[PDB]
Amino acid sequence: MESHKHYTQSETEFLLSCAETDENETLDYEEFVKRFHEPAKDIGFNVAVLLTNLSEHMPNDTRLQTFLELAESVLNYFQPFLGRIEIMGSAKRIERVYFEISESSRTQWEKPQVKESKRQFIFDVVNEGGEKEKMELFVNFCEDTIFEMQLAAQIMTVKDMVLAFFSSYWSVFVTLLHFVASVCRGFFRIVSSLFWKKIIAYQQKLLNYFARNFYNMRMLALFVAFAINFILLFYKVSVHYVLEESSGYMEPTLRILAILHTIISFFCIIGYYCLAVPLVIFKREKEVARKLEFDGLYITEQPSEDDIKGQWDRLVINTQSFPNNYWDKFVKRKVMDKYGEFYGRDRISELLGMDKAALDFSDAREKKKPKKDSSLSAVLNSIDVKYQMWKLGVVFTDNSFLYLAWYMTMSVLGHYNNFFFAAHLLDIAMGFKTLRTILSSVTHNGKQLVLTVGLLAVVVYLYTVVAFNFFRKFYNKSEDGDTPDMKCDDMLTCYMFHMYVGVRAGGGIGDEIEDPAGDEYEIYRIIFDITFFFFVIVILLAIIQGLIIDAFGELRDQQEQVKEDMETKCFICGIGNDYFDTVPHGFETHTLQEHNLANYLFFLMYLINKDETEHTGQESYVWKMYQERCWEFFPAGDCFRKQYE
Amino acid sequence: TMSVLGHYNNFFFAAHLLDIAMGFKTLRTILSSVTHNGKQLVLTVGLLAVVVYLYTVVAFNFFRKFYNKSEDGDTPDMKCDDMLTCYMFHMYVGVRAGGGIGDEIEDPAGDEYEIYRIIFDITFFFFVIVILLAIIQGLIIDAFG
Amino acid sequence: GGGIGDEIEDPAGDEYEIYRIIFDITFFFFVIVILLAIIQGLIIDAFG
Amino acid sequence: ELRDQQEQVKEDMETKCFICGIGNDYFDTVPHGFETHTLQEHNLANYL
Ligand SMILES: [Zn+2]
Ligand SMILES: [Zn+2]
Repeated sequence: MESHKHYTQSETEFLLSCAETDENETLDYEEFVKRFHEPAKDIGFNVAVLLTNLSEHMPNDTRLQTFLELAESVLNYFQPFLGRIEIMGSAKRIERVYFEISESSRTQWEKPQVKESKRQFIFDVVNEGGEKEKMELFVNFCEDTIFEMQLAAQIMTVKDMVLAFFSSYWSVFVTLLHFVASVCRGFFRIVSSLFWKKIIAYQQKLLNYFARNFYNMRMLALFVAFAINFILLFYKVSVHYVLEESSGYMEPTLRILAILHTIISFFCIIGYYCLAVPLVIFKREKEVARKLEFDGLYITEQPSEDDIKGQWDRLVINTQSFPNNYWDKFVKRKVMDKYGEFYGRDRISELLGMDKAALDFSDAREKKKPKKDSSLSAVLNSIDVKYQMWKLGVVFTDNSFLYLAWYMTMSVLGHYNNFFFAAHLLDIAMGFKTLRTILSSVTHNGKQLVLTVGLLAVVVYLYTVVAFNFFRKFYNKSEDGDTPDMKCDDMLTCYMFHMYVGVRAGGGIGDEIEDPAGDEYEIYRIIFDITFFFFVIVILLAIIQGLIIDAFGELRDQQEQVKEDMETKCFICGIGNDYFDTVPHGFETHTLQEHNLANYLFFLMYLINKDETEHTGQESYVWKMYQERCWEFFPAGDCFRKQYE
Repeated sequence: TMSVLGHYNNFFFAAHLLDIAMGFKTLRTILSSVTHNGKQLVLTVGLLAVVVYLYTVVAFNFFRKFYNKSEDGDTPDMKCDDMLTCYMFHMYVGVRAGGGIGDEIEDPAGDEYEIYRIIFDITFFFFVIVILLAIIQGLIIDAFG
Repeated sequence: GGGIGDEIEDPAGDEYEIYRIIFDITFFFFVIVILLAIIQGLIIDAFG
Repeated sequence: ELRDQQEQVKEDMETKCFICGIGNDYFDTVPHGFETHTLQEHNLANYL
């Protein structure tokens, strides 16, 4: 403690006197910290919040500043611990509320996935987001981010050149084999031990490991697919396909690599169920619960047959574990209170479930209460079946799970035929986002491209009928002479010939057909050919190239618009850069300290996870207003600096 | 070093013409249109390689009697019988052919494969040298803007 | 239109197959792919 | 050019009023001011 030289002589002697020194000159630093740090942390945080409030609300006070200067030593400890939100409390009053931000929350906020999600949310709310629902979208994004952060926290050289290129990857193959051996043999003595406690605590750990490493094994599967497809470049025909292109050591490694790829694909499809299924289930439950509470979907506004989501979300509202992932349970009671007198007192509860359960609870509120017993190997009756089946239906409807199912199916078929592994190269497009900047230039228009090819087909069809009617003696692609075939004698044959030859010929259709020297048709067929060239492969491929090029510019313009809006406006109050740019570095300080989106998200987390009973006045106000989902507590066009001097 | 080697072989002085690019800034306005994206261009060529590889395996599995570039007749060679040979043939001929890959291979008149190989060829043309060179040209053009 | 390999003998001679393939494909990709695209891009950018 | 025309139309209709042409900034002092002005006070449908 004296080598650090943070503590002076007085402090060191004080702590040495405060030591236990219980007749052994030995102290338990664990219990010492446990008794002398946590209450100190709590009271110090409260004092820091009080001093920060006094400083921010009592400016230009030298008497307060002199105290703050000596108080700075402890005030800096809680600097990355206290948030600050500017809300609208009393009528026309921008109140600055303070709260605590947990280290776990701040750690999970800086994860790259969360940052990318926030960037995408900002992008697609600036571009196509509205104004009446900006705070709606922001609160939805905040709720999803809080749920996912909690989930994450709770967890001869033409042939030999390629041979030489792959021979350098044995150094990676051997370490992959060592990694899989440390699991199949080094972990076997633990995974095959010899009860329920020690098996559940292990299966939960394994599921958490898969959820943690879901993406890393996606990369691993991609690399294994590349290796398989590279070693597939050594095949020869003899009706029989043979891999005889090296000095052995490839025929068995291909099979073991295919087996490894299938195993990794299965582990990916089971890790997705642990990582991303809870998030989509949370979103679905939140959506259906809010529809029930604020719209009376299955009460007054029965969903139509157009949407399957509404129909499939009908057999979930009547189960007991309905809000399994919504961090609240007072939704059935809320809707019962809202529609219990306007509609059937029992007719609401019969289709919301727990009707007999409500009657039993009312009866048991009297002097009638037994003790429930728990029996091992007898939880199949305890677990819900209807809710699980609804969840399975939602999962199998989910698109991202279907992609992994198709991936697994192709991997399985790769064993039957050792070429379906080529279909796994499509994961670089349908999967990772490293090629999105290029594939977006094609998929941005999309409909325009297919409309262009349809127009091309129609124009070629018109030219085809014109050729069929007026040009007989020209479509005479005969080989060696006196063997006329592949002619214009059939209408569909001519259409196929046009679409397949004239479009790709590069020089129209006149470069693949006889010389137009026959009388009375020279100029007519010259016009025909030159117009084909100028209309089909001059201003119809130029249209496709123009669509592709314009997609790049449109995406760049969208990105520039997002950057412009986020640099010259505030996301929450939307006042403007110029007003805040009067104090040196004003706008950046306003967007980093006063109106921080991360701070607002942390405040929402604090309200949700703190409690219901000991909210302060501002916390209770904001909580009630968030529960009723109206949101004028978000500063609309005002801030603290506009409110005061 | 190149100047010194030019004395040993009087042709390494051709490597000094690269100083107009790596040196003086008179050509920066033009070379920036290529080097501004850069990573996008190599990603595009990688995607082109992957698409041509997929088409190569499809051709290897389903089109045997077509890759028959025999000269003077009865001398079959340069075929699709080898997977890497077919991939090399595709990358080296179909990409640069200007008319897809159907303009360098036999006429698809064989029964039960006419429409299938027509679809194969037209899709090669429309995906590889229509909207994949257009992507490269669009990157080059967008760099200017 | 197809580089320089479409006007010259087939690169089947030993010890030069891959080298001349690289030569031809690089000619195609550098001279008539991103060097005529530069001219077309200049023409198009002038309009804008 | 067509994309620029569409963007210009959207820009004008989002930062100006069709009738009085005052501007977005003046009305954006009351919460949701410009939208209320363009939906209730100076509605083209209302004038028709
Ligand atoms: Zn603000
Ligand atoms: Zn107006």
